[PDB]
Amino acid sequence: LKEPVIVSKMAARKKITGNFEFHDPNALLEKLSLQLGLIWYFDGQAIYIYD
Amino acid sequence: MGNDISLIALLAFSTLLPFIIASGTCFVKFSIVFVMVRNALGLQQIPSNMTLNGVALLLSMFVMWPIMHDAYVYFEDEDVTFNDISSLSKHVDEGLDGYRDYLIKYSDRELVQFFENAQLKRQYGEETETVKRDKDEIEKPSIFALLPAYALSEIKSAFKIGFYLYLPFVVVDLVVSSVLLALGMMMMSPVTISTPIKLVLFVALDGWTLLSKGLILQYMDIA
Amino acid sequence: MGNDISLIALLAFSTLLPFIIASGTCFVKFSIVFVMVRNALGLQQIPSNMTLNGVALLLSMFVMWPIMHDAYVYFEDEDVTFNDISSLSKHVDEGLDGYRDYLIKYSDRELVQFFENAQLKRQYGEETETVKRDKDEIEKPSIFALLPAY
Amino acid sequence: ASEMRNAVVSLRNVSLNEFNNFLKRSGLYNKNYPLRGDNRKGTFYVSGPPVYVDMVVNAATMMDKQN
Amino acid sequence: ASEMRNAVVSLRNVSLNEFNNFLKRSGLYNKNYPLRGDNRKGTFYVSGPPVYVDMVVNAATMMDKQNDGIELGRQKIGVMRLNNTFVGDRTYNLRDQKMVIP
Amino acid sequence: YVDMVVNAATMMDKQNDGIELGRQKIGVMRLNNTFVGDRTYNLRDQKMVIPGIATAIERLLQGEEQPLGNIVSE
Amino acid sequence: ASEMRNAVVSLRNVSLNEFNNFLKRSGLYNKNYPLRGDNRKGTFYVSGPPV
Amino acid sequence: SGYLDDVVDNLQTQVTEALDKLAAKPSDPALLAAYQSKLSEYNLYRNAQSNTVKVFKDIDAAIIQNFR
Amino acid sequence: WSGYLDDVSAKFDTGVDNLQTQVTEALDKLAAKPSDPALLAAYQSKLSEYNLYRNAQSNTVKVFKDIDAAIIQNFR
Amino acid sequence: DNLQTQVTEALDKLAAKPSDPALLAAYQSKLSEYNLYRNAQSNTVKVFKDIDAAIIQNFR
Amino acid sequence: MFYALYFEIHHLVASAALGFARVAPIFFFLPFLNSGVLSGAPRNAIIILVALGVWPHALNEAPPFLSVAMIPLVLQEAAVGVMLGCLL
Amino acid sequence: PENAVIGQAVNIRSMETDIVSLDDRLLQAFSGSAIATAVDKQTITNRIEDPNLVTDPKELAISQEMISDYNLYVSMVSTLTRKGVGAVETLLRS
Amino acid sequence: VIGQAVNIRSMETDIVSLDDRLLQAFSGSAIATAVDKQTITNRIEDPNLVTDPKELAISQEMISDYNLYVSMVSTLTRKGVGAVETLLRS
Amino acid sequence: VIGQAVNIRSMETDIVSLDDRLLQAFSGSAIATAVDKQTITNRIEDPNLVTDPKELAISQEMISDYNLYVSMVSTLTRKGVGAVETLLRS
Amino acid sequence: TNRIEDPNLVTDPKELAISQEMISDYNLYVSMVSTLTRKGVGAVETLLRS
Ligand SMILES: CCCCCCCCCCCC[N+](C)(C)[O-]
Repeated sequence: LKEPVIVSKMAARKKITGNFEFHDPNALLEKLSLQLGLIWYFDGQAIYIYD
Repeated sequence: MGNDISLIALLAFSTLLPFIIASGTCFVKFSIVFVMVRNALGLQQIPSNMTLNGVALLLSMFVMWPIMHDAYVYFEDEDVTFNDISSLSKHVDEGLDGYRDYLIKYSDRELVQFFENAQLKRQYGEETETVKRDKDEIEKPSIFALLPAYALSEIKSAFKIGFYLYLPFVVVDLVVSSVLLALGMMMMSPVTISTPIKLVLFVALDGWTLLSKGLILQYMDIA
Repeated sequence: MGNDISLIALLAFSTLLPFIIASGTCFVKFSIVFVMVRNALGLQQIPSNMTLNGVALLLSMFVMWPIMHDAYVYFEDEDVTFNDISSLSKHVDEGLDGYRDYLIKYSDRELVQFFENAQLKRQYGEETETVKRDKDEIEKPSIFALLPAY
Repeated sequence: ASEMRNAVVSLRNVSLNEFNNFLKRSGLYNKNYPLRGDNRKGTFYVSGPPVYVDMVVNAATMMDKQN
Repeated sequence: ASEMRNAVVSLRNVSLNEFNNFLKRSGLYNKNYPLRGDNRKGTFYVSGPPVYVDMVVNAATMMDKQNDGIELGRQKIGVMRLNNTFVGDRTYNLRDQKMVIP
Repeated sequence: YVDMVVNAATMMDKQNDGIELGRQKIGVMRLNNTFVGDRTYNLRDQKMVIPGIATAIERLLQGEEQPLGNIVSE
Repeated sequence: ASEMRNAVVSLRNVSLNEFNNFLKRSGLYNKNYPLRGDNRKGTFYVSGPPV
Repeated sequence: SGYLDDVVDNLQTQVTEALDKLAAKPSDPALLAAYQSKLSEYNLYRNAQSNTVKVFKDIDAAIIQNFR
Repeated sequence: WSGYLDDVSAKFDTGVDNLQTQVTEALDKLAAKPSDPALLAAYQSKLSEYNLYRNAQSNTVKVFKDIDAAIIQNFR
Repeated sequence: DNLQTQVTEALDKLAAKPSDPALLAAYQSKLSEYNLYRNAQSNTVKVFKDIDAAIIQNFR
Repeated sequence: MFYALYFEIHHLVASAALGFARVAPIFFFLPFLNSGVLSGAPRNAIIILVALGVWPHALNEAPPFLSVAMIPLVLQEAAVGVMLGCLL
Repeated sequence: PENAVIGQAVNIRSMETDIVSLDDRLLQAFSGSAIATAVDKQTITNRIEDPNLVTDPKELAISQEMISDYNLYVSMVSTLTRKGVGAVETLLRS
Repeated sequence: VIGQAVNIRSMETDIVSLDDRLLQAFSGSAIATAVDKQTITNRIEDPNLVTDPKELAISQEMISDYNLYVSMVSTLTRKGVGAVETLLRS
Repeated sequence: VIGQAVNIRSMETDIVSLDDRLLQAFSGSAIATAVDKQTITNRIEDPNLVTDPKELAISQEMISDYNLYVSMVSTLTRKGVGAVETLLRS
Repeated sequence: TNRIEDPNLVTDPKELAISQEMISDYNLYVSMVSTLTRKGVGAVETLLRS
């Protein structure tokens, strides 16, 4: 992603497993957001992720 | 500081603190166990109660600290301000779950349920029957029911331990008498010889280390 | 005038003093041995519990009073300076090492280490203990860990 | 990363374009964490490492009073 | 290293270039921790060892209040001749009466 | 050394605050081309008064707070 | 020796040369612990035994 | 004081000085008007000091009594 | 070096720029020729203006002392 | 701090011309209102913190 | 000097207080002084009076211990009192 | 400042971790309370020695609050400490 | 505006110099020096300074502090004796 | 009058144990107290209300009622805790 | 009470100067007795309750 990422404490409780390919991160990120129930934002300096 | 009533609540709690420690905490078990060990060895004044209770209080502090710290951090959190009685009360209740869940592992289900049945408003006929789902019934019985069931079950489990501690010394006390009778010295009191044997056995067994460790292991998990 | 918190600490300490003496001082040993010997001689109430406890108390002071006096002489020292809560904590902890050393001398390393684990490990997701190299922790077992082990 | 800070600032005498220039001459300017706003107006948003955010907020708010 | 200290300072009467010269004449300047700012303005930032930072901030703040008695606003006189009219308030006499114009 | 320097400097400073350094001087300036006093003319049907330089300058400066500078046509 | 004491003193009417003469006529003056300052001015330093 | 022992001016001086100047000519309005505000500010200072000293001592007395 | 009731007096003394001297001047001129109606008419104005200046100044400082003393009384 | 600002404005306008009756009339009002405001605020602050002290003294 | 009597009363009570530490343990050991016999309001009133009857220095001059850490001192005196209680 | 608002991105708290000992958790409290009180007392004193603070209603209103907050803070620390040692004493003499 | 400064990175305490005066309850030497001065004085200077508001504000500090110091010693001795009696009975 | 609204229906709950009866009485008092304190604070700083005799006559009562109510709750709580302490000590 | 109602006594400057003393003495007498009795019972409480 070429940006620092900040994860909210409540989101950090969730767990994930498997083999992943970071080929296109923005498209992967939005899909997982929808599957896991996260919300995210980007100010231009860092990506923020919340439950 | 803060809400004037929250301040009153904090001071009331801190006033009742020693009776809670004395009635709803593992201190109840450790206090009994150490005194029973002294009686099993047959000492009337050694160690002092002031030493035994000091040790028991320290050992209990380790077990209880993590719950007090977690509840403190949970309330020292600016996250929200509350719209309504139902929102505030359910926020309060969700903070005690750590303690409620500590009491639930050790009180006994049938006695707990009997006490919960006891609180309900009386009826003229016998009360209308109910069955309730686990998220109240298993997960969330009320604390004014849990607390005495805990105290009673703890006392019981303490007596049980004391029983096992007595057995080897009883064996000693009998054997030594039978050997003195085999030597014919029928008139000598055997207490004068059995007591030091008991002490030797206890130090070679290192009973204090074992007791202090295993009692903590019943509540903590250490690796 | 002085500092209002150091006043609280002084008054509090002086209320706990007899329980500390009764549970973390050689008084524990002296008061026991005498009473045992008295029972073994087979004639209770000679000497009196008053005689025995009185002597045991007096002897304990020869051992312990120099350590307390050394600590107060450490704190009454006009040349120190501090900058932060950490720098003050360190200096106050350093003041207690004279007592800490006595407890370390007369107690078991492994029972001390067990309680040192037990204060934390209910927190811990892990089994590794090497994660701090010993030289700090071996010197700095906490006093609440040392007391019951002593 | 979890320490990032940010602030929002409003200047009553000094335009954003006036301030960026000062940062450049100072050599404090940092293209990885630029200020974000309207060069014409005087309100902006900034975020970054805490010593940087604090330095910016203090310099801008003092210089707003000097002018 | 962790003991570094940082501060922002904002003078009113003493430009940065005014203060640099004082440091140099004093023999207190240090090229590893120079002041960062606009020589023209009076606001700067400083970071470094404690003693250095404290000395800088103190000296600057004293210089500022010392120079505060300097008075800089001044009045001037302009002389202007009229070429086409009488300067003063002007009287005419009518047959029996004076009358006057501003 | 530090304590002696500090106190000596502060007290020498305070012993001078009462000293005054400003001063006033007097300039005598002859007018080469005109009468100093206010002029007045008496005529058959009129009286006319003209203020002098002193009168006009005083009337201009009266009450001024700021210093002067740049007259143009420690 | 570690009981030696120091002070700085600042006169408003009198001056150091005025005061030395007093000590002299008194027979109090001590060349081991003289007053240190500017004879013309009225401020000086003194160090010595307490009395 | 003229004295320091090694190891600005306050309202107490300014009042004594303004009283001293006034008493030379009790009927001058500039001096009277200069003295009213110094005597007022000295009255306020000297009340506020004593009231806060009193608060700090009652705090310490309450602590000692609470641990009796 | 001064408090805030001096800031409040000085707001009058710098507010009425010059009156404090203008009065003395007017008196110096009138004393020389008491029977002159233009001088008399001028002095009446200056002296009245000065009388009001002083009264308004003193009553304002009195009121601010009454506010302060009441706040300090609550420090108890 | 609006009522704190208004009174300092009024005072400057008055000090500019102490004899103007319209200015005097305005200032009288502004100063009186400010005077009541300060007292009311101080008294309620006191009441609110005397209640806390009485609570602590009740369990102490 | 106006306050001298006030200070002279405070020097008295500071001396009595430091004497109590050494006299009270004796009252604990002896069989006709212990609290099985002498109890309630008389007890302190009498102990203090005795301590003032035996303090060795003039009561009206400042106590010499104002410069010293109080706890080591109090424990020292109590230990001495326990030793005297045994010997008597 | 007044023309600026400054947040924290997300308030993670390393000091929420319990990891230190029951006694280090005590020394922190003691050291922090002692420093906070000495600083507060000094500030209150300065606000009274300085003549422009002790004579302006705006400043007096603030000093009143500082004094009351100091009082309440110290009184509560004292109370809770007494209650604490009193619990120990109640249990061990039983 | 004038002379403004602020320390941005760290909370280095500056309103006070942090010092061993944190670590004591009473400045007993400052008491012993003040108590000296108000007791060595016997027929020198003058009596009865009930009336000057500058010295009368210095007496208030001493009259309070010595009363507190004496009150504290009274409790410490009782505590000490009580601790000895507690151990000897038990 | 202008921009005004009221909540018609309160949310509701079961009350089945002394635990819930206690939390409910606590939560009921906390909120009423916070609301009252805020209301008073606003009435002290709206300048139409600080300076009008009719509005001041009301604020006086509100302050009094607040004082009395919080003093009652404090007293009865301390009496209850003291009765428990007395019985268990006995 | 009777002095306060005789209109001759209540309006003559000579007589008022007397009434003021009489009321000041009554006030001091009753405050004295009410203080010393409270000290007196406080002694009995101290000896018996203690
Ligand atoms: C008896 C307790 C009270 C007094 C304190 C005694 C401290 C111990 C001094 C022991 C000195 C022994 N010596 C002379 C061999 O070093």
